[PDB]
Amino acid sequence: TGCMLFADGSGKPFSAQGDCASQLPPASTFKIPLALMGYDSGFLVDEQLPALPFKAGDPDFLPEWKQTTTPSRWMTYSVIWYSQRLTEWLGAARFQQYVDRFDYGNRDLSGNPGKHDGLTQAWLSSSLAISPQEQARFLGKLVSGKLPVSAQTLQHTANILRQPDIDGWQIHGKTGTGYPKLLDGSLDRDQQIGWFVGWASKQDQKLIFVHTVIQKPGKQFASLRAREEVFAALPEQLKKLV
Amino acid sequence: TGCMLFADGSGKPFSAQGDCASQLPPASTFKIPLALMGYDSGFLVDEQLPALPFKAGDPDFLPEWKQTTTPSRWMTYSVIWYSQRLTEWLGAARFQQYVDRFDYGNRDLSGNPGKHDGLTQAWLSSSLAISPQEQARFLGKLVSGKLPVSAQTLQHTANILRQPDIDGWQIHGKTGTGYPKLLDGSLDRDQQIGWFVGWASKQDQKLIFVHTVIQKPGKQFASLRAREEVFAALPEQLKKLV
Repeated sequence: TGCMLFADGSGKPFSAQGDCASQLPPASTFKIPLALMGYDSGFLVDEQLPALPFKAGDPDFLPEWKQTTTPSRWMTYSVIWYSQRLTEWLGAARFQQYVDRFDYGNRDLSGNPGKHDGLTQAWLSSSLAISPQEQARFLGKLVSGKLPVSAQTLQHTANILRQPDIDGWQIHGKTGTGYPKLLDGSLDRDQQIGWFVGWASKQDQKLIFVHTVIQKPGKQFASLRAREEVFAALPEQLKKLV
Repeated sequence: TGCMLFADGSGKPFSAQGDCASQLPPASTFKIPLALMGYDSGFLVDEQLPALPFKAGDPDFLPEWKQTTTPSRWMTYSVIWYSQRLTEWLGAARFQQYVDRFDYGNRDLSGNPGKHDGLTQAWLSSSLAISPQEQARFLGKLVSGKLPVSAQTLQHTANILRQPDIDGWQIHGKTGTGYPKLLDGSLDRDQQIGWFVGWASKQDQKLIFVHTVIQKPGKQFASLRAREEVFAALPEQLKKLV
């Protein structure tokens, strides 16, 4: 149920291979719509600011989460507590308004059943789910100026999301790792979902790309195998585009 | 023993307070002339490349040194093994040519006595020493286009060395932590030296700054008290400049 999708500027797919229509947890790729919310509302200033400190009681699953994070470091080490700091500040009403206006996947931010912690846990392998097709559509709106955000919100989001170049092409992307909410795809499987979503630009020309890796955990991180495979197969799509 | 120096565009000091003329180990601030050597020669490609891996046998004093380092990560966590990778690649002859043409402090790259390891250990509290005055003079040449490097070498160096802004001004800076000689042959006085060197910029207008903190070691580094003090005392100098 893995997938490699390549879409144009508008977000229209032209090459989709595998399970490109099934909805999956967005995991840390939801940091893309969050970077826009954060810059549009004013929570996030730029790439360096705000530098929020780690507090006792914040999730410390990865050692790189244990220090002061900036929006640049947030994107890099997928610091979940920095995303919760942003959402708690926005409020559940604004969060939902943004997720609705962004038309983000299933738009379900109710979270886990019972405990109504949707505000800080919706993207964390629960209520929210996006299909690789929908992700490309979303990415296509932010790259086309279709989302209700400013140029500088798009530029700050781009900067913190920037990846190594390919010739004259500017790569912007984000990795994500999540598990399907119990059985919301094809029964209990305990399979990792790797995500490598983003776009590539070279003046006028732009190209969206979405890739998923479905695997049993072991030796390689699902999302790092996704990032690798995109960088392998990208130059041909760029060449095809020119 | 400590010092707070503010210089103009050319590198000419206009305010110097404390020991601004004594030569001190440059420590990790030598990563500024190294970023220029690396970009001029072609060892360093940009801010993302090369992403060199950590190898068994490389100094692992700080945990942040233990992974794959890029030139952006090199500057931030002061990764010394990434500087040695660059110098080993340049050769001692080119290294010396650059240190001479840059007129960097005492220009002594002989290293520790007996050991012969000047190539990878010269700036690491040994042979090499620069005075806060000389540092400002050097910084003034790179900011004025006086050094024999390209515009893009200066821009890549600026990018990896960037800091949070102040009211429209662009801050570029580097922290350093070293130790002086106690006179016993080549000893270590245990008077930890903190450094915060760099420049501020708003269109035509530029301003160099050099600061040292001399203190007995503690839980945290002397250089973080230097960076803090520069950001406190900089807006007045910028206001004075306008």
